[PDB]
Amino acid sequence: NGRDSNPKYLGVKKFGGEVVKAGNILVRQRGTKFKAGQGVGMGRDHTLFALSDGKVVFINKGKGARFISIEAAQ
Amino acid sequence: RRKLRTRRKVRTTTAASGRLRLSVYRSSKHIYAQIIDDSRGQTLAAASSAALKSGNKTDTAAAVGKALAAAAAEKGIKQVVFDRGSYKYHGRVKALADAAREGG
Amino acid sequence: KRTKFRKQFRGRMTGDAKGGDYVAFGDYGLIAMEPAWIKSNQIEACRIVMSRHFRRGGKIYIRIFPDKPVTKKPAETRMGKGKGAVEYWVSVVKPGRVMFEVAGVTEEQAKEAFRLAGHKLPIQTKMVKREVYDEA
Amino acid sequence: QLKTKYNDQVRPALMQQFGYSSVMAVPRIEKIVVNEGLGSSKEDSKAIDKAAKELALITLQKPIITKAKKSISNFKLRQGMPVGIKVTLRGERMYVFLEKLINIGLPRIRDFRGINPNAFDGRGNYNLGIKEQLIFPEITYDMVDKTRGMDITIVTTAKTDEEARALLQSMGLPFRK
Amino acid sequence: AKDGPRIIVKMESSAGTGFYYTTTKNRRNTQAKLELKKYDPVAKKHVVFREKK
RNA sequence: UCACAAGGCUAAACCUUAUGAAACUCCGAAGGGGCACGCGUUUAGUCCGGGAGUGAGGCU
RNA sequence: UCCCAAAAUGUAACGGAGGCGCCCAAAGGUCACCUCAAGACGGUUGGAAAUCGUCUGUAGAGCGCAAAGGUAGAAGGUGGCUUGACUGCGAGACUGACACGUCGAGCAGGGAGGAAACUCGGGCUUAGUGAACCGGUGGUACCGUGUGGAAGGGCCAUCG
RNA sequence: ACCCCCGUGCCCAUAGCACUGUGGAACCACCCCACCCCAUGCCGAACUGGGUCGUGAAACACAGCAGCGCCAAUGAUACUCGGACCGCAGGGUCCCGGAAAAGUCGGUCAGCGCGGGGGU
Ligand SMILES: [Mg+2]
Ligand SMILES: [Mg+2]
Ligand SMILES: [Mg+2]
Ligand SMILES: [Mg+2]
Ligand SMILES: [Mg+2]
Repeated sequence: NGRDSNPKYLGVKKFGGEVVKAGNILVRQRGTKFKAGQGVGMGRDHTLFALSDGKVVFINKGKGARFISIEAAQ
Repeated sequence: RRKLRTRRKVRTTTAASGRLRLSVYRSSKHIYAQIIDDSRGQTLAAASSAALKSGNKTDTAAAVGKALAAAAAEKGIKQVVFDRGSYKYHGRVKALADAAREGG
Repeated sequence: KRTKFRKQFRGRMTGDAKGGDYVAFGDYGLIAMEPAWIKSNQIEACRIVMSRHFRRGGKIYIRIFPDKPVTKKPAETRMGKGKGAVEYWVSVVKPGRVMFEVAGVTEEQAKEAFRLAGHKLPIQTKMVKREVYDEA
Repeated sequence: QLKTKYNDQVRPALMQQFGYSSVMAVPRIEKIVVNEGLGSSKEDSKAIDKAAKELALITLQKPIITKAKKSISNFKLRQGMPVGIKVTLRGERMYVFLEKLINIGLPRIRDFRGINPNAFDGRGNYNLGIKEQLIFPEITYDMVDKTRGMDITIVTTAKTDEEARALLQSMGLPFRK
Repeated sequence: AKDGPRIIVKMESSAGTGFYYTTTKNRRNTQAKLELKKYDPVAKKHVVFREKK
């Protein structure tokens, strides 16, 4: 009644076809909404983040297994 | 039940390792022990006991490891890692290990 | 008429009919020409009327069920909360929605029972026969 | 421990009349399962050792205690606490206990015209209604505590109950007559 | 964080020749006798800490 | 998942037929957001530092 | 924590519902293995539910708690060893007016489990909390009013 | 080169299940025995260890098969960005693009690699 006014935040912090950097956060999530690909590490709270620097692109597989990955730039 | 293989396989990191995947198939007294790359659908070396180890049965373990090790160094290898299926450790598969590892 | 289990509250909103045929379950139906709420009564009213027309009818089919808890100002003001858990339960109707349908009775019996059912309704209505079969 | 009458006679029995595909097609015995009903209404943490004693003495094999299913229904129940005992019998030991019963414990029983012939496991397995624990050669009232009873399930590879009955019968299973 | 009449406790640490605190939530409830673990002081580490105060 | 209309079946279940949903979702737009490019016309932007006011809004 | 929240984020109400002020020396680390709820046939204490067996069985179960997400290749269910519920650090980011808050590769000292690649700076995550001040205690040896000490203070823990 | 088998990937249901016909000494599987390595909170069922005969039964492999799943058009619609209006209100229409869900027409019982073993 109503007694939670805090937003957390979530969403997706770095989208697809986006230049990223190493240590950036590509996503904030509750469970694993999508899992990590190559280039990607994952913290305690899930939260896919970047190992390397590059172009972050998305792979959406078969409805409910999804993946964020980092392809090279150079 | 068949999740043992899927577990042990998904455990081993394909890409982020950089290394290579040495499989083993222990089924009949015939075995495989083929060594696969991670990424490219291809396979690097792959020795086997598949034909004529000449009376050796599970003792051929060392041999089929030994062979592979040699056959490995041919293309060259940097510390490939061990992908088994269900089959865990000790006598049978540990000999293929102690052979192909330390034999190169 | 009344629901036995729920979440207990609601909003409100409207758009064109979805969940009713032109016809099913009998020969002649009754269709709403206007969007509105129908109370637990007005059906009870219409059920008891159509029934009080032909006894051993025997087909009275009410395809509308109210589950819409609505509330009311108990006595007064705004200092307080949302209120009135049990005031009345409506259903929501919208044109093309077929509220009632009957059969086993005459053509004229349907005409007149639907006419008596017409009043006691917050909405305009009308009656038809069957062209259409979508699924069965 | 037989296995000779197991092979031969049981197999061609159905091969010489209605025919059959192969020697491996013919039904075989997978395991014998002994489940000791305990706990709930009758539960003793002291008599656990009793039932385990008898059980371990009869089958030449150590018994294993079950648990609760993580349920509380109405009456006595909880997440876990021993509700009963289990012993699985396979191979030589299965046949030990089996000949033990059939050759001795089966004929010796109260008012015994047989055990129920009707379909037990539609898929071709078999169950038993064993009541008294004292009807065995391996358990008598010479040395005892109280009176209880055990349950036994027979698993076979039989495809139907018709292939069950005739199978288990030649092994010395009598039927209600 | 907060404290009062209650069970458990927070003790911290102490040990041979190192002088140091791990500062760890313990408990007196289910199992408490030794609060004992292995930890790293100003030494090479490699040393056992007895967390009973 | 909760609600629910008729019939069958021997009251859950189960099938035929038929619906409701802010806290249901097998599905799912129009639109919205981020990035890049300008492939196109435009003009504002950011940073440092001085001075503010404002922190009662109103209607459609 | 859901809904309201108009498919980014955010968003009010004396709006609609429900939790928290903990717990776990193992519910942590790692390694190794295990797979659920339910239904139908048959069984001794049973005869709605126990326990056993056969059969079906992407979850209809479980996850210490509220709920949402997430989970079956486990995050679930057992054991082996254990104490990374570490010390000195923090590339780079999410988030916030600030103050806080969160995620974190990689580096060293040193350990843990594994044969191994490796994982480990508490717990599937998201609540279990409280700036500053003034004090309690253990370490340190920086200041110390002429000087050498000591009192008092500082700095690292840390308790109220 | 072609048949086929064992391992292993990409694809992760238009590749899944059911019904099922073929396959046995090449490969696979049961079955085989196990004091001992190793293990079973009880049983070598599972791990695991020693090897054939035996059958291809069961499992796995291949093939027929579209009863079930799964994918699924065109047309038309629901809704809607923008533009312009009606009705006191609930609510509604017109122009203009975008445009589903479901259902029907259908579509399938996969496809693309790598290494090795054994046939013609
Ligand atoms: Mg305002
Ligand atoms: Mg939002
Ligand atoms: Mg929005
Ligand atoms: Mg003050
Ligand atoms: Mg408009």
